[PDB]
Amino acid sequence: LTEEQIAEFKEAFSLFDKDGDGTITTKELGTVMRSLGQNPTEAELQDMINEVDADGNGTIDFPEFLTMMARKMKDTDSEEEIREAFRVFDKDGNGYISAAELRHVMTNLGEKLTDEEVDEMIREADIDGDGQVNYEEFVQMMTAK
Amino acid sequence: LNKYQGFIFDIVTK
Ligand SMILES: [Ca+2]
Ligand SMILES: [Ca+2]
Ligand SMILES: [Ca+2]
Ligand SMILES: [Ca+2]
Repeated sequence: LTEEQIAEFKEAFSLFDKDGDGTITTKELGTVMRSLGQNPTEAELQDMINEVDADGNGTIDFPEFLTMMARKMKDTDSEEEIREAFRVFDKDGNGYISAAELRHVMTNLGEKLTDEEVDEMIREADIDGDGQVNYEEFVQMMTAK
Repeated sequence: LNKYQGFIFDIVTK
């Protein structure tokens, strides 16, 4: 995480940590959201806290806030990159990569596959057997560790 | 909610 990022996250934390004690509680989170409209319930509030409280100690600290903000930024970044990667293949933008599309993409990028190898590449990813690669199928390819 | 409010509320609702 850059200084820039941390500093944005510092401000975001401050907004919720009304008293500045380094910790965000449910009362605090209510008071702030009410200072701003919102009107949520002690149910809603307890959950929001639990979803982020890694150590279970009952409130959110900056380290835990930071982990949550990092994950969400990384998650979104990945999603947007994978969508972009998909468009490099899905030439006509219809949501499916056909064998024909893959083959011509291969030629454009200066790669060298035979037609049977193009088919292997489609089959590899084609979880549902329709003979094409949709977006979720593609994600598994780009996610492979 | 407008986007400004939405951006704030998502910090903790997302
Ligand atoms: Ca506090
Ligand atoms: Ca905690
Ligand atoms: Ca297509
Ligand atoms: Ca498929």
